[PDB]
Amino acid sequence: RTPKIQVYSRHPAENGKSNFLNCYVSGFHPSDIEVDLLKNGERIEKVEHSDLSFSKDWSFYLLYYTEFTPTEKDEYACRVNHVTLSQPKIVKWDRDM
Amino acid sequence: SGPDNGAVAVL
Amino acid sequence: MGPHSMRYFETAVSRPGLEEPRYISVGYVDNKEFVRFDSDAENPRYEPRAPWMEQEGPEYWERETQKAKGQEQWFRVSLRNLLGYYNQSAGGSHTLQQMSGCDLGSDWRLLRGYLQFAYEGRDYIALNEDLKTWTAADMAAQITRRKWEQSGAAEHYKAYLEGECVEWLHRYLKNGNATLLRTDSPKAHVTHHPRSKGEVTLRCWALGFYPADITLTWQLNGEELMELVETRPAGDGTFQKWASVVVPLGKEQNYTCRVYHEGLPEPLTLRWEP
Repeated sequence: RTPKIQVYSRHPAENGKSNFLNCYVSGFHPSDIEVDLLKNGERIEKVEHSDLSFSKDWSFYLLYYTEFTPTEKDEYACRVNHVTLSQPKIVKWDRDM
Repeated sequence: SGPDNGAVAVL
Repeated sequence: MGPHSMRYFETAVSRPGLEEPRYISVGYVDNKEFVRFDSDAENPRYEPRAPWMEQEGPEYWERETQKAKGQEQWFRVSLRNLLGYYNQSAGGSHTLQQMSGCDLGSDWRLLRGYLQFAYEGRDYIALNEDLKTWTAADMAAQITRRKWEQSGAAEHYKAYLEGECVEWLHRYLKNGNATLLRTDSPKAHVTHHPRSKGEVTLRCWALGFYPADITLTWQLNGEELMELVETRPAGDGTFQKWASVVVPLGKEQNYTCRVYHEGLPEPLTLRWEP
């Protein structure tokens, strides 16, 4: 029961306009998990997250988020570490998704 | 108002 | 969308050494969190998570907090019993979960009652729709099932589901009415993306809607047709979703997206606008 990930912005992205970067992690079990938002491969500090919740199928879900400003060149991603994964799972932010 | 399992058996 | 509902999602996670498990209880009204208890808090108490719950006085919060203290001990003893049923190593990491709740019918009475448990994220034992019989999911759960059939545990849960669950849900719907009736309609738009030689992806976005219930569709010349993402939180209490289709270059205007949401007087129809 590996974590499912979606990485996306709160509002349609526009370069230079302040927004929020979200990483929605769900469908995982057990509940302990490490989720990081990355900027050009480096962990962003002070990322906020929702409190622990679980779905009708028993699996847990969390939202991690931070304020950010989309740019042409900065590469944003979500990195998840979980006991069900053999390695870190990295999902790049794509403003079209 | 949540359930009270205490009035009944544990697993 | 659908029947009014109340749910309590409870979890206990065992911890190492002599440390007691972490216990978390989350309540929902119509799929929105409205109360929470967490044993890891500085002062553990049930707290109002929907602000309309502050209509409840101190006696309410004391009573619910005392109940959570009882649940925490029920989960602790139950985890210890499960360890013996599965002959597992003690002092380890283990998870026990419960879901309970009620859906209401047109007469404000119980439509469907829910009472089920999971161990290590897998079904363990559940009360059937009849609120009289149990479904044991595996062989260890047969031990619990026999014990509970003999002690009449189903009768206790049936009384809670048909009584208290329904009565308190009705009270919360009344107190939360000003918030619970406010809907946020989806704002929709279609984006166009390079796909291949001769093909384009059209993606229909629905953003900033509440409640989460939504339908996104794509039609070709008025006939039904598609990649869908799971509905996801925007982070502000509203939700997002998109639906995309692969379309031949030059035929983009033949496709329409339709968005169905309870906040809308009528469904939205839109197309790619070059």
